[PDB]
Amino acid sequence: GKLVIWINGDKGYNGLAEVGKKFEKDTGIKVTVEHPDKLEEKFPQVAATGDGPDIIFWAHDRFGGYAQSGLLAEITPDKAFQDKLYPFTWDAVRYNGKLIAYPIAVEALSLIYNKDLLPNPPKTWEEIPALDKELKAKGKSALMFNLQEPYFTWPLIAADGGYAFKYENGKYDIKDVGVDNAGAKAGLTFLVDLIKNKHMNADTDYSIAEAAFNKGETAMTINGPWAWSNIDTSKVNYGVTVLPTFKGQPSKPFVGVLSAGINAASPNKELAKEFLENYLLTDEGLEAVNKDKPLGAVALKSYEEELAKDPRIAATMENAQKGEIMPNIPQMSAFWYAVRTAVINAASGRQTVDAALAAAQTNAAAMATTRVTILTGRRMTDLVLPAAVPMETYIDDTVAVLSEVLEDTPADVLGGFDFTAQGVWAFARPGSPPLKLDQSLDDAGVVDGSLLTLVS
Amino acid sequence: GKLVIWINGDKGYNGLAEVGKKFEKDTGIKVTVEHPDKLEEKFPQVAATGDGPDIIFWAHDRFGGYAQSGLLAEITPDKAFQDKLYPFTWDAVRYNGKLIAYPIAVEALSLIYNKDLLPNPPKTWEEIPALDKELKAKGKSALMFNLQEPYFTWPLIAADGGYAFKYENGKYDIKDVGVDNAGAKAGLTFLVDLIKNKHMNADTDYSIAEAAFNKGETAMTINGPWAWSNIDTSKVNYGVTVLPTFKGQPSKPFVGVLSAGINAASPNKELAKEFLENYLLTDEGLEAVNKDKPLGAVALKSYEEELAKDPRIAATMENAQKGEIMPNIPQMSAFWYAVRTAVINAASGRQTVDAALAAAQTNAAAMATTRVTILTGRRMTDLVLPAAVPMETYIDDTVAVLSEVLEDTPADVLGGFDFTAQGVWAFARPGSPPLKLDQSLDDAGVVDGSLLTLVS
Ligand SMILES: OC[C@H]1O[C@H](O[C@H]2[C@H](O)[C@@H](O)[C@@H](O)O[C@@H]2CO)[C@H](O)[C@@H](O)[C@@H]1O
Ligand SMILES: OC[C@H]1O[C@H](O[C@H]2[C@H](O)[C@@H](O)[C@@H](O)O[C@@H]2CO)[C@H](O)[C@@H](O)[C@@H]1O
Repeated sequence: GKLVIWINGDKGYNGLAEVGKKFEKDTGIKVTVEHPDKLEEKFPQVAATGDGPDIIFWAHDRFGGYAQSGLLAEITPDKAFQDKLYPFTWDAVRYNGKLIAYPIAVEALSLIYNKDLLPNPPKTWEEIPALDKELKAKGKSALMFNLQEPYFTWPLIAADGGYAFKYENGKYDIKDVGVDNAGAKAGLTFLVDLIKNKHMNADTDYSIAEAAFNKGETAMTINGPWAWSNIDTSKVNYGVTVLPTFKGQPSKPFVGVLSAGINAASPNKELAKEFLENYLLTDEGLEAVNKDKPLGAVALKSYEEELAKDPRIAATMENAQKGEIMPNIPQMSAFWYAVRTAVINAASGRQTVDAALAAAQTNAAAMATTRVTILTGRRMTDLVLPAAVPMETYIDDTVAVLSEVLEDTPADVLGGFDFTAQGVWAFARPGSPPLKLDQSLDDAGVVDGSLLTLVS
Repeated sequence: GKLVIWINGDKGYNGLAEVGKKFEKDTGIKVTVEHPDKLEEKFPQVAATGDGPDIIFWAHDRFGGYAQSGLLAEITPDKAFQDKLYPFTWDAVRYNGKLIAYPIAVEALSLIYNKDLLPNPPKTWEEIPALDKELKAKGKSALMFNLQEPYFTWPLIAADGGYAFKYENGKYDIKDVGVDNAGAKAGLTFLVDLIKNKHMNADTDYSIAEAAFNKGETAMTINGPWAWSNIDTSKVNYGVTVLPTFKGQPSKPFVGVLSAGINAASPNKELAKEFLENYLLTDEGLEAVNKDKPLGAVALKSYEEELAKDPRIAATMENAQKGEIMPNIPQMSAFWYAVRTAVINAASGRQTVDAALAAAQTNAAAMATTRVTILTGRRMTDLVLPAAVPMETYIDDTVAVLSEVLEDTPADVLGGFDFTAQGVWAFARPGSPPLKLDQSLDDAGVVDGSLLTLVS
């Protein structure tokens, strides 16, 4: 028996391996920590083919998609264990009423600044250009951060109204995306103007921003707790504070709960459970990871209470409360690819802000569906159809499906409909002109449950 | 403005028209009560084309479907009014969290018997053949009831294991249908044998059975409270009692809550509300209807208490307690059509019991969908596909749909996935042989969430 763990390369993987060593000492079970690039993207393929890790660490947003596809083992910790972690952290790793991972720590981005360059950091994003111009006369810049991952730019986009999926009545609506509204637009435009006026560069990534900050070349960066360890070993005298406002509004970072899921195909699930409950999620376990790269606000009450007085963590939590806990619904992956695309294109000039976000809006609503009711004589049959795709793309196979569904329907209630008959088929509302085939159901203004017929 | 009301022709429509005349007297608003044949089948088509009644009366089972398709207005009685009816009746008219009709009364089938022909009615279905021989010697028969509508045969079909859709933790599973299991077969076979052995006739419908019982030609019938009025005016001395057992188990009638829905296109929604709240659902209103044809155990607490003492209503409730409240899910009507034809065909000998029920099982089960996740490169996309239809029927348009949904996806993530076919498209699990195109997802053992790829 053995445990293979996947964790991101920016986290305390060496510290986690120390917890692994201790576990091995006590049980004979070897633990191997790995940090492959794009592990959150690779996990589905490998997990499905029996090649995945036994345990995967990532922020909770990815785990809904994994769970929906059966990739993660349901977690059944006793109430004694559940009590040891904050309740809102368990909420982050619940999918369809089941717990699907162990929560580890709460992460939010903060503003990190160099006290020697910048004794008083700006309250507002709008101050940055003037500050940069002043700093440029001394061979420095105001602000550098990773522009290749939308995680980092989201706080600014959401500040004046950008949102991912509309939440209400317990539910996220994947048809209602907030990536093209006025707020998101104003946020991204502000970022792109920073680039145009040479206050930032479109190609700046994680390592470039981190090096600039840790070498005293830029006055500010935006990052999470994991980054503090490299800043400590550097010269820099730094603080961690609330993100700047934009148009008077707090920056609203998406908050992640670093979580550990168990592969549903692991041959060693019981050992994974014992490793995480009795070794990792202890004061001693989290200390070993946190000492390598800080976790932020850990989900473990006893240790959280112990670190809470650290001002860097207090600032993490201040930024967290101003932000939003990420959804964990499956469509988050598609949201993130869309926003990533939109930020990168707009920043580089390949697309205008309007065009980038309009496309992202389109795409984040991946395969939204509309339920329609087909009326065939007196028989009604519900169909789930793509909302945004033109009707002509799927009408033929849809008529063939209905044919098979209704084949044993008694003919009295069928109204004489014969789907085997030849035809140029189209949808129509009863007593109305047919819907044009080159439109989607959305284009046609069709709501869930709408009654439709077919006509030839 | 006027109110046009539809109610079934077995109900107290003259009594209801009397409540109508009182409303007209007080308000000047004319009320027209109509009882068209098959009104529950007609309602969707006419309602969608602006020709429906303002108010429709039917058992609650139909109203989920009407509501899903926007044909019913949302009902907003204040709490004072809601407290006047039993909570369980409101539950019956709740669809997706909204009240969609006013509940009027609880209806269950009972056994009705001629006390002069049969002082002690049988406790078991199994007794009926021998009882019928005795009664034939006297020119009479034992039992006659409507065989043309599955409502009346369902209690027997359900006794030893028949069910419509399996229910558990809050939700009905339309993939899990109980129409062709051993219990349902057992029940329906018993019925078909009564007909083979000449204890009943397959052609017997509602009027024939009613006429025979009310003339004193048959010792028993099976019917609901609406029927008692015609027996009262007849010379028959009758009792209403618990249905007989089958294989030692209670007959389980499907219980309906007769309910009044308001048409979403009614130009007179407020008038219908005042009529239903302040005129029908009062002791005086319900009494007027009940005096024409009995309603059963009414939803209005004040009047239900007044009539509870009546042993005919107590027997109704006893039968209701042994049975089950009907689902109001939209799939109910399709279920009913399938079972209707299945019983008629077995009873006539046109098909065997096994083949009739197999077809109704397949017909009620063919509406279901399965959620799958398609992996293209490292990108996952959820699709909602028909569960019981062969994959080949919809694969081509499905691939075309997916191509359109993915066309603005960034390419690094699609990992060189080739969208142009090397011949026939097929689904496959990651790293596994393809699924057979002539099978459904159900045949292939695919559950909700399954990770599939596309291969050619
Ligand atoms: O950039 C989109 C990306 O954002 C988040 O990923 C974070 C992660 O939560 C942190 O733990 C940290 O490692 O940085 C990542 C961003 O580079 C989402 O969790 C992730 O799903 C999403 O793709
Ligand atoms: O036979 C199937 C039929 O059953 C029920 O209809 C009942 C109705 O509930 C009663 O009020 C009474 O009038 O008799 C009907 C049977 O003829 C369901 O309510 C109906 O939806 C279904 O088609």
